[PDB]
Amino acid sequence: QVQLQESGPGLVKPSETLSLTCTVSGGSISNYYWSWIRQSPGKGLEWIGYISDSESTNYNPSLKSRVIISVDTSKNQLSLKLNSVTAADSAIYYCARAQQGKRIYGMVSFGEFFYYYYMDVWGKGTTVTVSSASTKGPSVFPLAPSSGTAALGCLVKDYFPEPVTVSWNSGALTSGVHTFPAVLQSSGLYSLSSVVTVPSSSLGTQTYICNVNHKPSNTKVDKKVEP
Amino acid sequence: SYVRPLSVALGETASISCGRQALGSRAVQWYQHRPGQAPILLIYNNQDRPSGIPERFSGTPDINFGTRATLTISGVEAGDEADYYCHMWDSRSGFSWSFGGATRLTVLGQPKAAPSVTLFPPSSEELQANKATLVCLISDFYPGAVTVAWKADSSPVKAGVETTTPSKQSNNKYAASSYLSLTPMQWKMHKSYSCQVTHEGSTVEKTVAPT
Amino acid sequence: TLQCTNVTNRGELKNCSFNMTTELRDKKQKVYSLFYRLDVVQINKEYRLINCNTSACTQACPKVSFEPIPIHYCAPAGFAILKCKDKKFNGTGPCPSVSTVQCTHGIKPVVSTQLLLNGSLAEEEVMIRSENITNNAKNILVQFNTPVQINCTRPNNMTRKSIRIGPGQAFYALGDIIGDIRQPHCNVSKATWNETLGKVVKQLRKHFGNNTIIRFANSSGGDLEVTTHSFNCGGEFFYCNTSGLFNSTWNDSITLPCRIKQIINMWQGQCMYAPPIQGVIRCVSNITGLILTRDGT
Amino acid sequence: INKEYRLINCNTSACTQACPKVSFEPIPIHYCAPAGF
Ligand SMILES: *[C@@H]1O[C@H](CO)[C@@H](O[C@@H]2O[C@H](CO)[C@@H](O[C@@H]3O[C@H](CO[C@H]4O[C@H](CO[C@H]5O[C@H](CO)[C@@H](O)[C@H](O)[C@@H]5O[C@H]5O[C@H](CO)[C@@H](O)[C@H](O)[C@@H]5O)[C@@H](O)[C@H](O[C@H]5O[C@H](CO)[C@@H](O)[C@H](O)[C@@H]5O)[C@@H]4O)[C@@H](O)[C@H](O[C@H]4O[C@H](CO)[C@@H](O)[C@H](O)[C@@H]4O[C@H]4O[C@H](CO)[C@@H](O)[C@H](O)[C@@H]4O[C@H]4O[C@H](CO)[C@@H](O)[C@H](O)[C@@H]4O)[C@@H]3O)[C@H](O)[C@H]2NC(C)=O)[C@H](O)[C@H]1NC(C)=O
Ligand SMILES: *[C@@H]1O[C@H](CO)[C@@H](O[C@@H]2O[C@H](CO)[C@@H](O[C@@H]3O[C@H](CO[C@H]4O[C@H](CO)[C@@H](O)[C@H](O)[C@@H]4O)[C@@H](O)[C@H](O[C@H]4O[C@H](CO)[C@@H](O)[C@H](O)[C@@H]4O)[C@@H]3O)[C@H](O)[C@H]2NC(C)=O)[C@H](O)[C@H]1NC(C)=O
Ligand SMILES: *[C@@H]1O[C@H](CO)[C@@H](O[C@@H]2O[C@H](CO)[C@@H](O[C@@H]3O[C@H](CO)[C@@H](O)[C@H](O[C@H]4O[C@H](CO)[C@@H](O)[C@H](O)[C@@H]4O)[C@@H]3O)[C@H](O)[C@H]2NC(C)=O)[C@H](O)[C@H]1NC(C)=O
Ligand SMILES: *[C@@H]1O[C@H](CO)[C@@H](O[C@@H]2O[C@H](CO)[C@@H](O[C@@H]3O[C@H](CO[C@H]4O[C@H](CO)[C@@H](O)[C@H](O)[C@@H]4O)[C@@H](O)[C@H](O)[C@@H]3O)[C@H](O)[C@H]2NC(C)=O)[C@H](O)[C@H]1NC(C)=O
Ligand SMILES: *[C@@H]1O[C@H](CO)[C@@H](O[C@@H]2O[C@H](CO)[C@@H](O)[C@H](O)[C@H]2NC(C)=O)[C@H](O)[C@H]1NC(C)=O
Ligand SMILES: *[C@@H]1O[C@H](CO)[C@@H](O[C@@H]2O[C@H](CO)[C@@H](O)[C@H](O)[C@H]2NC(C)=O)[C@H](O)[C@H]1NC(C)=O
Ligand SMILES: *[C@@H]1O[C@H](CO)[C@@H](O[C@@H]2O[C@H](CO)[C@@H](O)[C@H](O)[C@H]2NC(C)=O)[C@H](O)[C@H]1NC(C)=O
Ligand SMILES: *[C@@H]1O[C@H](CO)[C@@H](O[C@@H]2O[C@H](CO)[C@@H](O)[C@H](O)[C@H]2NC(C)=O)[C@H](O)[C@H]1NC(C)=O
Ligand SMILES: *[C@@H]1O[C@H](CO)[C@@H](O[C@@H]2O[C@H](CO)[C@@H](O)[C@H](O)[C@H]2NC(C)=O)[C@H](O)[C@H]1NC(C)=O
Ligand SMILES: *[C@@H]1O[C@H](CO)[C@@H](O[C@@H]2O[C@H](CO)[C@@H](O)[C@H](O)[C@H]2NC(C)=O)[C@H](O)[C@H]1NC(C)=O
Ligand SMILES: *[C@@H]1O[C@H](CO)[C@@H](O)[C@H](O)[C@H]1NC(C)=O
Ligand SMILES: *[C@@H]1O[C@H](CO)[C@@H](O)[C@H](O)[C@H]1NC(C)=O
Ligand SMILES: *[C@@H]1O[C@H](CO)[C@@H](O)[C@H](O)[C@H]1NC(C)=O
Ligand SMILES: *[C@@H]1O[C@H](CO)[C@@H](O)[C@H](O)[C@H]1NC(C)=O
Repeated sequence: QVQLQESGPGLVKPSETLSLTCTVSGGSISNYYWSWIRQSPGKGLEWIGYISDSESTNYNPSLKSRVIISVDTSKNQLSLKLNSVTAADSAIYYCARAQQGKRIYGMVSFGEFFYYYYMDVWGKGTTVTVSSASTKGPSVFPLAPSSGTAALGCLVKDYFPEPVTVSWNSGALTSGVHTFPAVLQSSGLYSLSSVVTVPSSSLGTQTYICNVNHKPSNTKVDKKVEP
Repeated sequence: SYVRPLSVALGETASISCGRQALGSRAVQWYQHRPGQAPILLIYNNQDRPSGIPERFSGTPDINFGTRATLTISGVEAGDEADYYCHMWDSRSGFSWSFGGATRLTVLGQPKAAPSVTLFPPSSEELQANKATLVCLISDFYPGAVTVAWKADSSPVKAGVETTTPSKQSNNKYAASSYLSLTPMQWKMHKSYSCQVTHEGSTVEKTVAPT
Repeated sequence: TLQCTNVTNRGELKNCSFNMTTELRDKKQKVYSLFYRLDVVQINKEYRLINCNTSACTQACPKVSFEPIPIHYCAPAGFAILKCKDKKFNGTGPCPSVSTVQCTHGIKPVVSTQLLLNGSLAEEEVMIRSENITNNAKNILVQFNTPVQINCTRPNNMTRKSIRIGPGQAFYALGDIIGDIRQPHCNVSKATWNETLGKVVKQLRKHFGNNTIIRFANSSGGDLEVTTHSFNCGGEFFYCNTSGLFNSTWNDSITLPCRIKQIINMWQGQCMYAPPIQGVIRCVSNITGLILTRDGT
Repeated sequence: INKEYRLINCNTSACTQACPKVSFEPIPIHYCAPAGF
């Protein structure tokens, strides 16, 4: 079918162009409508704008004078450029396929209809944070167990901004894994802690490594865990 | 956008009324949005659902004018806790740029589960980096609300502790971290460090000593 | 002086608010009501009712009905009425089959225009009349033999609002539109109107020639009441553009876009404000006659 | 109204003051049948 995946800077400075993109899969870019939706903490879903299968522009009056929704049909890619960003522009930005519905109530000849739009398939969401603060890489620290069932994990100290992706053995160890939400310390840096429950009998003939990725810093670090 | 509270019991029928009733013939959309996640199109036409939405999600069609749009969730699960929006289009009002307000359904009567506290001592590398950290990990508790206390030997700490607000898990239980940041010398100058996690009516303790 | 805005939505009926006398002569009320644009005009937004520079208007009593009732005309004692039972009798001449009646049949006084509605059909074949048919300035009364169905409706669900403008004086205003805003119109079967227009052109050749072409066109212009099929449907006066009916040179549904007026003068003078009818209006009629006009191929 | 008063009829109908020359005195009236009755 059709899926989507967004990707953006993750961090943009105030008063700057917030570039973004969204590559769709298993579907043609030029025969559907495409909607951008953002969602800030404390605020509800906000409809940015949308582009048509005819590549026609139509933005929310809320933003209006700052958005521009492009689309390049060479790939299955369509972009979004918000500029003059402020602190209130921090949100998760979603990429969804809008489909046009024509609600007829009276006579089509007299124009007694109206057009509505519904998004049926969405992207996963790209977090974007705006602040003058610079980027920052994390620094993983091991968390060793101490003996039937035991648990171990990784401590991802001091990074900015959200988020980080934690894999275990590059993706093999996927059962019993539990990555915890981050903590914004008063220093201005998030800290995350991942942990896996593991049969303690395997803790000798089985190696464990956590894979931490933080995109705004171009960092990919690993660390072993052992008593 | 503000939020409207709602509370149905587990297994009952939810009746989510639309916060913006229509003036003419309508075309109402219903989106299920779990916070910090992708919204889910439940019902797009006044009554039509997409492929992959249970029969228990029903929306009122407008055959005769006057019937307000409502979302009906029969046999409510614990996973049905989310935000629900009413995207109201009608022939009289203009273009529905804004979604609905926000109806946050909180399902009552779920099984109470006690947390699973696990405290880790400071790592060897970070102690070698002149900074210590106690990480008290709490998970799989309901209702999602715990209070965390830290004890140095037998004295309360309070100073230098950050605590996560209970986020939700895929199993509909809750989880929360709790980082105590210690100087590497303060960590060695004490006998034991305890983590008290008082969930609902009871407290659980997990202690760690430098050995 | 009316303070008018459009209705949210193509800008037909207006939403006007005005200061108005109350039941107490020293208290005013700021009240609002809807007026179709054919009832108001501007000043230079500020509007005024259309009649205020010509004559006052009398609101129709909301208890009298505009329904045509079969009326029978009778001759007094010492007089008589003679019927003409000639089933192919054009207006003038010597009727060979005559019968005397004390009274005529049931005549429905249907006020109509261009299209004679609900009237009496003709037997045998569809006749045509007129006086001097060679004189083009003489209207040709054509009378159908079979009825063509016409369906009209005002789809907007309207509300009536009483406005106490004096001791016992209550002007029934137009509240608001419940539900969808739509367009009032009329329907005729294009098939039945085709075969009926085919019947009319048949007898038109008997007076103009078996070879000449018979063209149909819309009105030549002038007043609103003559340019459009104007009639009454459930208490409100329609004005239907008949251009889609007379557009021919010699499942279906032809639709006529109708407007609606509330300030009608009729014949002359003095005018009447028809009070708004509540609910959804639709009426079913037979168009049984016609009033044509040749130009003078 | 809520001192301010109003005449009782003003919300129902206007009133016509009786002419101060016509009398309300009942006069003996005789009803008669027409010719043939
Ligand atoms: C005088 O002359 C006049 C001129 O001739 C004449 O005017 C006519 O007036 C009437 C009424 O005044 C008008 O009737 C209305 O018609 C509307 C349009 O209906 C047509 O289109 C729909 C939708 O078509 C899309 O979907 C179908 C499948 O669903 C596809 O097959 C189509 O291809 C199309 O999809 C493409 O096109 C879309 C664009 O529209 C694209 O977006 C899309 O991507 C695709 O590319 C069809 O469903 C209709 O089919 C029906 O009719 C056929 C006959 O052809 C029958 O076989 C059968 O009965 C079909 O049902 C038709 O083709 C209607 O929307 C409208 O009815 C709705 O509105 C009223 C008021 O708003 C509601 O009360 C009513 O209940 C209807 O609401 C239903 O539908 C809406 C919208 O989907 C829902 O939101 C709502 O929940 C409700 O659903 C409920 O009922 C459904 C059944 O109706 C059911 O399926 C649901 O599950 C639920 O229970 C109304 O009927 C007519 O259009 C005028 N004519 C013209 C030319 O405009 C006048 O009447 C004359 N007489 C007078 C004045 O007296
Ligand atoms: C023709 O034009 C007339 C005006 O001349 C229109 O009449 C007005 O219509 C509007 C709606 O479009 C009315 O406004 C509504 O008033 C309601 C009454 O509440 C008042 O009173 C409470 C006290 O109980 C106050 O607290 C409150 O603030 C109001 O002053 C309100 O309930 C409505 O509130 C809605 O809007 C607000 C703001 O957007 C929302 O936050 C609310 O949730 C709610 O949705 C609204 O304000 C106005 O009162 C009408 N005036 C008169 C004199 O009747 C006709 O509608 C118009 N008709 C057509 C066909 O066009
Ligand atoms: C045009 O608009 C008007 C309103 O401006 C609208 O009139 C409304 O009609 C409905 C009926 O469909 C009325 O609702 C009823 O109200 C009475 C009390 O007033 C109740 O007792 C009724 O209870 C039951 O009755 C229904 C049957 O009619 C049952 O099916 C149902 O189960 C109810 O429980 C019912 O609520 C409404 O009061 C009026 N509104 C006004 C202001 O008069 C009219 O229907 C519209 N017409 C069109 C063609 O759209
Ligand atoms: C041409 O002749 C037609 C037939 O006489 C006219 O149609 C009539 O139109 C009037 C007004 O538009 C209708 O009166 C309305 O009646 C309905 C309710 O009626 C229904 O319920 C009664 C029960 O008592 C039932 O007997 C009826 O058959 C209906 O089922 C309401 O909306 C109003 O009260 C209003 O008075 C007539 O009903 C209608 N008659 C028919 C046979 O359809 C038409 O108006 C004429 N056209 C012209 C231009 O003169
Ligand atoms: C009602 O709507 C009509 C059409 O949308 C408006 O007509 C316009 O009137 C202005 C006068 O100020 C003209 O300059 C425009 O050219 C008109 N537009 C059209 C398309 O005709 C009308 O002004 C509206 N009335 C009100 C009170 O808002
Ligand atoms: C009353 O006012 C109306 C305004 O609508 C006058 O009618 C218009 O008159 C102008 C000339 O002044 C014409 O150009 C328009 O075509 C007329 N329109 C309509 C709809 O009639 C009317 O003449 C005025 N009557 C009197 C007696 O002053
Ligand atoms: C109706 O029919 C009568 C005859 O049946 C027509 O009367 C004739 O009219 C012409 C003028 O057009 C006269 O020259 C004849 O002398 C008339 N004949 C008789 C017997 O009177 C009459 O014209 C027809 N009406 C129309 C409108 O055509
Ligand atoms: C419109 O159509 C026909 C005109 O012939 C009328 O319906 C017929 O009326 C005659 C006379 O009473 C009856 O003998 C028929 O049985 C009727 N036919 C049907 C199908 O009902 C109808 O009354 C006319 N309406 C008018 C003139 O207002
Ligand atoms: C005008 O309206 C009448 C009534 O709505 C229509 O008559 C209906 O025709 C259908 C289809 O043949 C029948 O199933 C109904 O039983 C009829 N109703 C009645 C009351 O007889 C008529 O067809 C319409 N005509 C036009 C030109 O619109
Ligand atoms: C006119 O006003 C009078 C006020 O006296 C109304 O009469 C009263 O109405 C109230 C209800 O609103 C009753 O409780 C009183 O018992 C009535 N009193 C009398 C003396 O009638 C009257 O209903 C109003 N009439 C109209 C048409 O509004
Ligand atoms: C009614 O009169 C007052 C007098 O000050 C005026 O301000 C107001 O605009 C008038 N209302 C209307 C609808 O014209
Ligand atoms: C009919 O009118 C024409 C002129 O249009 C005239 O010549 C002719 O005499 C008229 N016929 C009758 C019978 O009056
Ligand atoms: C008559 O038709 C002509 C052209 O079809 C059009 O310009 C004119 O507005 C019409 N007039 C009426 C009264 O329908
Ligand atoms: C009648 O309709 C025709 C087209 O259907 C249009 O050109 C004409 O202007 C209309 N007449 C009036 C008076 O609006």
